[PDB]
Amino acid sequence: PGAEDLEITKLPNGLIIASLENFSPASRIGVFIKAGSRYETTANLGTAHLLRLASPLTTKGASSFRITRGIEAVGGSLSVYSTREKMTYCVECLRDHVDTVMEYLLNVTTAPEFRPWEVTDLQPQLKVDKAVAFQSPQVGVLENLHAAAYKTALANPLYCPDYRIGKITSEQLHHFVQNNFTSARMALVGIGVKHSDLKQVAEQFLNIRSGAGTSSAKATYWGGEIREQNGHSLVHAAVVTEGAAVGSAEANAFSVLQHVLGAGPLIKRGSSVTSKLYQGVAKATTQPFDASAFNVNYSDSGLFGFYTISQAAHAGEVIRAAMNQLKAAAQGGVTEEDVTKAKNQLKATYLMSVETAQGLLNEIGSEALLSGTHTAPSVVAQKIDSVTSADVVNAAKKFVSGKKSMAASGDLGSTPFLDEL
Amino acid sequence: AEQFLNIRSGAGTSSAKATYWGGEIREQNGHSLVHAAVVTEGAAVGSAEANAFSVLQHVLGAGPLIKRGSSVTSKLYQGVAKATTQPFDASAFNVNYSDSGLFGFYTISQAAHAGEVIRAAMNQLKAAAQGGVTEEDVTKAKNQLKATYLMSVETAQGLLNEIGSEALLSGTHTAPSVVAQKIDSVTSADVVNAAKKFVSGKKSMAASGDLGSTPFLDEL
Amino acid sequence: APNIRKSHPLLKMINNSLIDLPAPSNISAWWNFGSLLAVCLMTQILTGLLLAMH
Amino acid sequence: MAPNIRKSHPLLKMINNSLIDLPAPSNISAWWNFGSLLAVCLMTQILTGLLLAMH
Amino acid sequence: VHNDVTVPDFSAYRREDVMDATTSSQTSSEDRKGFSYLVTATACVATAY
Amino acid sequence: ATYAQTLQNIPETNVTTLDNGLRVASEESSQPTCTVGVWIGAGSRYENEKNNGAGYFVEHLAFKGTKKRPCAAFEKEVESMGAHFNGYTSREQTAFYIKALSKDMPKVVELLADVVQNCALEESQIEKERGVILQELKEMDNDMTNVTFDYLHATAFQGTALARTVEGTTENIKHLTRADLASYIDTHFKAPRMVLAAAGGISHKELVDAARQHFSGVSFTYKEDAVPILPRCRFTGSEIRARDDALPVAHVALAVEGPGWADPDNVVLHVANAIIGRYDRTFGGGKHLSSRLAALAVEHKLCHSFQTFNTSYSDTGLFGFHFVADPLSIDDMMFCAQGEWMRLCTSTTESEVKRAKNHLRSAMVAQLDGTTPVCETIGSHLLNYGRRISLEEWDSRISAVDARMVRDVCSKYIYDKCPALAAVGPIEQLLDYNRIRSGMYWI
Amino acid sequence: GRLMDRIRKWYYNAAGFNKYGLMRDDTLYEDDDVKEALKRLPEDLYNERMFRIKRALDLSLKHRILPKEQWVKYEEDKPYLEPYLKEVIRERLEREAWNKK
Ligand code: HEM
Ligand code: HEM
Repeated sequence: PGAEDLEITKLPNGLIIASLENFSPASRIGVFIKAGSRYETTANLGTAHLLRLASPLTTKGASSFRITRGIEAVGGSLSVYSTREKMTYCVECLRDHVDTVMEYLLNVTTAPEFRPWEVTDLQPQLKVDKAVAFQSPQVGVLENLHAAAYKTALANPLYCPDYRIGKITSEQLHHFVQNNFTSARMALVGIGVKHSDLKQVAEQFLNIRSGAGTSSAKATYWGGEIREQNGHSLVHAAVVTEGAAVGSAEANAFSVLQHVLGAGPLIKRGSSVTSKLYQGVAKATTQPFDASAFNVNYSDSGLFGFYTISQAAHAGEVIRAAMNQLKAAAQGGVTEEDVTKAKNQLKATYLMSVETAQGLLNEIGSEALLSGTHTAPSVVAQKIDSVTSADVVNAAKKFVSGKKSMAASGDLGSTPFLDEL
Repeated sequence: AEQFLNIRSGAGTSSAKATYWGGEIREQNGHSLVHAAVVTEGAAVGSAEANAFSVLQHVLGAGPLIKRGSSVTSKLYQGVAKATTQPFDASAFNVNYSDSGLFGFYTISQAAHAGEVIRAAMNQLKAAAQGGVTEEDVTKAKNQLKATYLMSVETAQGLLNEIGSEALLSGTHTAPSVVAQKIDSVTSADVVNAAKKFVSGKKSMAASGDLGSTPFLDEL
Repeated sequence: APNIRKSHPLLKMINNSLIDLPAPSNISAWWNFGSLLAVCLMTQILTGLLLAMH
Repeated sequence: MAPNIRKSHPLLKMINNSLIDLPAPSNISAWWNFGSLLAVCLMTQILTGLLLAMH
Repeated sequence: VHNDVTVPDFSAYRREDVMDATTSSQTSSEDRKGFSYLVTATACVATAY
Repeated sequence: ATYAQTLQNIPETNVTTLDNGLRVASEESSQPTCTVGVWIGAGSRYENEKNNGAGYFVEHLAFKGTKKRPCAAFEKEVESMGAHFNGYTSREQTAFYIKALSKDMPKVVELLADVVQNCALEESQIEKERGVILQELKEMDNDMTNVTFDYLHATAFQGTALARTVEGTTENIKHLTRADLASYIDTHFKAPRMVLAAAGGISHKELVDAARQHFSGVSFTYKEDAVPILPRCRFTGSEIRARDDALPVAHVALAVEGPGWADPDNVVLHVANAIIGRYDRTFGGGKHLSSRLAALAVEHKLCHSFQTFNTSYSDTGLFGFHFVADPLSIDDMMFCAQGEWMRLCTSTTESEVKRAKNHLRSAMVAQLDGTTPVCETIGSHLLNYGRRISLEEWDSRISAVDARMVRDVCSKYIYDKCPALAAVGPIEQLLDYNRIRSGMYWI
Repeated sequence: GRLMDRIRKWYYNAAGFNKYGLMRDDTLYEDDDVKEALKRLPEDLYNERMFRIKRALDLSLKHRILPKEQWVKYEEDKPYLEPYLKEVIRERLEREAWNKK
């Protein structure tokens, strides 16, 4: 019976419920939420990070001990992914245990006790968590990027700043959950389950009243430049401009310009010929490198540009070469066939993204959260290819003309400043 | 010297020219107090335009002269004072290097009032750029400047440093009279010009503390 | 180590059990019998040997 | 405190630090055997000595 | 690099039954151990005696 | 819709064999996207002292173009259709696979066949990759975990073929000839030793057809259609210690010889490993984790991480564990680790296996999360078991496992065995072989 | 009938730990459960307990007690630790129970 429906109710309090039965032996339920470091202010920075790690602490219904033992008892799992503006709490497990695993998912997101001692004990973990994440230079410059790109909200780091480790309080965690984990900002998405079932759980257990709680400040663009000189042999650099926000015909344009420029490798150890940006940078330097079209879409804003990685001595030429590929593209240097191919890679990528349970559940929930609906994989494809070569060249122009923000780390001895691009 | 100093001659490796950037660095560290400094390319060592800034410095406010006392002869302090009620501190910043210099103001204030305190410091600079500088102000400043320089050389460390610094950047020694002669011979025009070069030139800023209310360089 | 009372392998021991040893400030006379017992032991042994020799 | 008694226990700790986990040079010859033989003579002399002393 | 590292040859020391690289060593394991443990058990017997 | 039911309703895996000896298998679903690839029974184990690292060298050219279409052409064509081209080479298995729109399943099959049959082996490209491979060997040399596992094989299977690393020696990489690679390909990439697997929304009959069309070149003699049985690799209880107190943490791996693919006991060993589990400093669970070893690790801060493993092969395997720890906590970690291994053979509980069985089920289900992973299962299964094994069969087998069975099987492979040890980094605190060997009994 | 109150108030005064200025909870023997509970006390409640104890030990060594006006009153004795201690023991029993299950 692989011809099931993708139902999606929406209770009165505003809580959206999207489910889908693919008869997979494994179910994967999740609680999507419009929360994140975006809603933090100077006073409570990092509270969202800690809240992420606080998932295993004791709740009003389950103890720290039972949360962990319980889920493990049935080969289940519990994790929490989060972006600057959204948090997802999901659990996976064999079909016959969805009941068991559910109790916990529930308690965690709606009935936390944030006991003072348990919180105090957990805070040193922020150093550790942050330490392993920062082993990828990628993560470090993206933090600085957002801090140069904005003055507020999205400018906040995704990992708790150092001066605040150990300073976050239980009050702060409670207040955060109270003012953000509201029924009208949450969505209960599920896979390998039956809508009637999932729907029932929601209306019966999910409480914590509706509202939009504290609303987040508007994202103000800054166009700054942060340079972390740390001596590494490799230099990571990212240059962006304010791009389209989530839900926009402008978005699609950039998505395509992205794939037209070069959005990641397709062949192992292979060169990317279909990549304007890569191929361009390649012609400029002889040493190992990496260039890509960077693209982020947020609720009320976005960022677009290119991310490079190069040897220190050749950082200069590698970054300037990436720039020319953008100007050149803004000046009609975009074939009509290029736009065709990119549209394939874009349609393919999106389509592959949903092969894995994590990817599917995330697709459903994200949309079912930002508009309690579900676009058909055909309408999305329909919307994408219906993007003229004009659109793309325009996107490219918005970049060359807009104010830019840059972030670079490594031995910046030869890395150019934003005003020399 | 001659009988013992052997590491020999040359100008050794020369240093690269100082290129101005005009960037902005913000260290958000949560401290109750916010330190912030806004500057502009100022004058170089020996640059005639030096004294002009030195004087504009003392005209704006270059450090306290009375213990726990207010600085009335301080345009900048007095101006900031009128703006905020809480504890603070504002001063004219000024540095002169071989091939460049920096000029502006340095503030320290509670986090919540960092905004108004910094903006108030700016107005005192515009206002000064727009002839808002008495001819008496320039007279007083020239006193504080002549006095300061003269006191600087009271301690052995200060004297030796005075001699050496000049004896290094020009193997000579200006008489304490020629220096005074050069200083007071600075018109009120000069000063107002210096003040202008600041309001018009590209600025660079650096601030640390709980910058939640600290304005960005492009909001000044 | 700056002072022998703590570094020396033998003194270290005398120091950690009879000089720098942390003791409750409020132990009464009922806590005296431990050392008295120790002295009885040393005393009994000493006089015992003297007797054994005859 | 310690996962294994051989290291935590105040008495075993001692036997362990002098007869089990004690670090020893890999190349000591038979001339390094007499120390323990001496210790065994001592215990042996004492044992037989008490037995003789009893008569 | 570590790839350029190989365990030396212990033929001058290997017990007869594990000398050949193309033969499972598990088939002679119980004999190899049984023997060694036999010596030990015997020493315990003599000692107990 | 119960777990049982979902397992029974999973589309069956279809297999058919061409006259040349090649096997074509595929599991059908309703996905617009799919993955298809050719899993070859080849690897470093099949190489020898002179051509070691050839299979790897080949893996580097298998994507730089064929005869029908040079580099640029080959690349552009694959890229321009939004398909992903990946692959890998291990000790006993190799694979080249593509991800794309089911709508191209046929063009892809043609592409695959062209790769495995007509690799250009551009004389100039070879010298170019010679230098690339040499850079990857220096990169991988800093991967302690992989340096450690290589060493584990180097000593555990010393003197044999499984002792060599997949990437090969520096000397070999510096001297492999265009002819050697050519020879490699011809000797090993042969129909009977390969498997065309695909998963997603694809027609088994349409797959098998494109297969007949491109995978042809049948064999004449008998020596061309026989799958050569490899000579046995002797396991050796021993240790290799690479000390460098300059390294921040130490890696340690201990292991005993395992049974080999075809043995049913592997279902039990995997349940066993499920009881001990694994851990790393970012497991929120912390001190409440079910895995005893993990709990102790947390309480006494025994390590940064640890993991169990049951690496199978045709006729042998490696069952053991691996941990990373500070120089001063190696001894306690090894102690607790070997302790848990003894508990297994001696005191496993029904509750313990119950949990471990569940954990293992969702583990097998997770290895079929996408087209590529499912396609990987097929390639491997036919190549190792000569047939696909359904989740329902596994589950059937997993369900039969009980405490007693765990103790008996573990006692069989672990108790009083001479292990293989590999230690790298600041390992002064790790006690000698003899002491470790004693940790192999009583518990 | 209020017989306990009669008895419990008698014992409280008979015990006499209140003559040192100690709360009932200050006198508990620090076994495993108590030790854990103490770790959960809020800073101030912890520092207050410490002073009372250090002070009592001082009284004990001096062989004095507090002036009758400072003795804690049966109805003003704060059971500051009992709540925590109870949670601790509950949790422990839960783990214990679950580890047999
Ligand atoms: C724990 C320590 C000791 C205790 C409790 C102890 C107790 C006694 C007692 C109850 C007597 C009998 C006294 C009597 O004549 O009424 C005695 C006799 C004796 N003890 Fe000890 N003794 C101790 C240690 C020693 C030692 C260490 C030696 C000698 C190395 C020793 C040697 C003697 C001798 C020679 C006598 C017999 C002569 C006599 O009775 O006066 N004693 N001891
Ligand atoms: C370092 C340990 C000892 C040494 C070097 C030692 C040595 C000797 C020697 C040289 C003799 C004379 C043997 C002979 O008759 O020719 C002797 C006699 C004796 N020893 Fe020891 N002895 C030791 C410990 C002891 C101890 C601990 C005791 C009893 C508690 C003891 C009790 C005796 C007795 C009773 C005799 C007299 C009977 C006899 O001579 O056979 N000895 N010892």
